[PDB]
Amino acid sequence: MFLVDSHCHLDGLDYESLHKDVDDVLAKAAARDVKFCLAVATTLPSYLHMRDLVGERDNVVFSCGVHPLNQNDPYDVEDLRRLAAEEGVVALGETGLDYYYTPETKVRQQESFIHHIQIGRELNKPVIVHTRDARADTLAILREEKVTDCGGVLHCFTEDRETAGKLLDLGFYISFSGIVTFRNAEQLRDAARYVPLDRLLVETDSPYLAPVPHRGKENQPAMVRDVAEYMAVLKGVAVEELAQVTTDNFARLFHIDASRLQSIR
Ligand SMILES: [Zn+2]
Ligand SMILES: [Zn+2]
Repeated sequence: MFLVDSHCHLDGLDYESLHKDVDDVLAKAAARDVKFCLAVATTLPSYLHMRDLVGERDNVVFSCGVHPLNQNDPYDVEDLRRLAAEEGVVALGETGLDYYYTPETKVRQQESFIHHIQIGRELNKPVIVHTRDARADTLAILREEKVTDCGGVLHCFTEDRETAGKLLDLGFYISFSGIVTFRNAEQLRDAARYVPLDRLLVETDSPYLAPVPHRGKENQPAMVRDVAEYMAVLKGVAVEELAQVTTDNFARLFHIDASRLQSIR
């Protein structure tokens, strides 16, 4: 079985006591057949740090961008354009909109989200979209900025089936995290059933949202294995089938050679 954790904050894990270092994390992941990860940075300075921390690895790819919640300090789109063109970067983001802690940065959040899409369009790399309490503004921007030009994934999906449908209509992929195993998450379980297999992805969004049976513990990439089994159960398929379909979807969306996503040889 070959699983991909499509969204994890490798620079945010506990390397003090939980893990020895990145090697350790990835080996723990490989032990549960999680053999590839997409490492996510939240700002440009943190992206630079992430590349140095992680180094050059065969089973890790990166996003480059500025999170919706990190829009108080300005940044130069020109730096985003340059850094996103680096080898290793397969996506723009995570970008999107988050109005939960809305101190009125939505105008800056929008401007940034628009730039991330533009750069994705320019480099033919998709956008990783984070959205929260900002449904209408998110779809408005996705449709208006022609995200269909570069493609993308609604990462850590927490909306409803109707919303999933509008996103699917734009070619989008929908990734589910451990939140889908939460007691209060029926709405998500409902969306999980609806999303076609060929548009599904899974992730942990580590270190947050550890899934059952590990709630209360720091999340780690290996746990995408539980997310996957859970989704398989909900979708009515074997985890090996979900693992191969989601890994094939990952390869298509992020333009990754299938050979890098297999364990033969
Ligand atoms: Zn996010
Ligand atoms: Zn994230």
